[PDB]
Amino acid sequence: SKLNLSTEPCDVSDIECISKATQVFLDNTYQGIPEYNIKKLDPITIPSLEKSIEKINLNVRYNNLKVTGFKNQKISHFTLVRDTKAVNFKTKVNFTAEGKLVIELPKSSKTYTGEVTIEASAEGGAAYSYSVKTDDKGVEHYEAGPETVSCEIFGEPTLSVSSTLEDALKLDSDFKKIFTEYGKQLTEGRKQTACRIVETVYAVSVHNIRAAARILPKSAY
Ligand SMILES: *[C@@H]1O[C@H](CO)[C@@H](O)[C@H](O)[C@H]1NC(C)=O
Repeated sequence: SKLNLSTEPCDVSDIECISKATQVFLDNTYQGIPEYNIKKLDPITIPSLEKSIEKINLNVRYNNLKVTGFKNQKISHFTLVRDTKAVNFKTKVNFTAEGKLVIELPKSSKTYTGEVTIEASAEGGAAYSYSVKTDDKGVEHYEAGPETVSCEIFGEPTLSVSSTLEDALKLDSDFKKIFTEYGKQLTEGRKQTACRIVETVYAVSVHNIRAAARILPKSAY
């Protein structure tokens, strides 16, 4: 004993332990473990994110967004309320989302498609509670319930486009009319989109904790 640095399962009031077990898990599962219903988190591809601001007459659609950086996410807060087994934790993350942008200008019947890269620094949070459930036939497991995700962005995301796509947009009068009169709100849109990426990926990562809690007994508590 005297010098035991052996890790062992956490006591329910042992918060920095459970926080740390949450971190070890994230760090060793971001590649995915499909054998146990654990999804990849870095890289993670978001297939589609369509969006339409009316009647500023513009549709913007991000396609096949490859998101990287979540492997590096670091827990910044971790609450566990023993009465409800209610969990709340936040991580800090810097990600890059890389894919295709489609800009449609419906009143002109035009479309442009080029490469896009978004980068943000954020802090996202997840809140949910555990129930212990049957759960099949004598095996009892923790069951994480539906979560709420928060999103805070630090600074302003950088949005970056191919230079051919910049040129095409600069040279389009319908788009320029919008950028000139509504530049503000487009810039808004960019922060909404960062929070959408964050929401999407944090739901996956809680899916993963949820999937792990189903397999385990878990006197890994
Ligand atoms: C997160 O991104 C920001 C730059 O916007 C900076 O704090 C740092 O390079 C990143 N964090 C870490 C731990 O690298």
